[PDB]
Amino acid sequence: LYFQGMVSKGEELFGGIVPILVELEGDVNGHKFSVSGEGEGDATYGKLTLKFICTTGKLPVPWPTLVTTLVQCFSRYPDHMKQHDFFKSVMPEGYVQERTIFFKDDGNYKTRAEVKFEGDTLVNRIELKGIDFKEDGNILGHKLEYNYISHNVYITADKQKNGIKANFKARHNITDGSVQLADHYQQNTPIGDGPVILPDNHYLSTQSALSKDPNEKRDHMVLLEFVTAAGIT
Repeated sequence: LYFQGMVSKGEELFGGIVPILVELEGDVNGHKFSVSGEGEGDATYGKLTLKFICTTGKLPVPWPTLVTTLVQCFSRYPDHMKQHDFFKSVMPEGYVQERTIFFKDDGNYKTRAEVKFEGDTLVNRIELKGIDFKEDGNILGHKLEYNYISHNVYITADKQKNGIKANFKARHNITDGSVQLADHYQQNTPIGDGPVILPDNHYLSTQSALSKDPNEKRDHMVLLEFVTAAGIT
């Protein structure tokens, strides 16, 4: 006699390949811009393939600084950790994701996003506000390398808000060989009134590879990303 255990509607929604849409509206130091993204996610392998387009012309900030803002519901949670996956638990109704990202010795981004299903498509709708940035700084001066971002996202339960918090330090290489710290603070809250999973402490090992489409004439970013939950034995 075998028991498979309960699987939530949210969990089951990610069993295969899911189309993804991303829509971002941003304003950094008065520079307004819009980004649209399309691709797909395969949570079985923690795999994301995405292409983003700046639909307003030239992106006024470096693409690498927008990666983390532009769907952690696609994380691969190992079987023994599936009881700690907040992101899928709240689906399809979704979660709000908010961040403040502090660029060391420069400005900050504040972001607000709604992540939920529209039909069979996982949608990430974002508003980004950046202030206190230096004109000739690493961000507005486009002094960051375009390559590869890899860090652990540290997650803790936020029982008071029936959600989670996260923190991590992204380190963007500067073109002179130095490094630009982007200190991330994150909150996720369910949109609906349904039951949620509140996880034990763990992290998401995340790797993003940035590239270009040789046939694309718009300002854009191609992304291959892998995200795996870890930290619990």
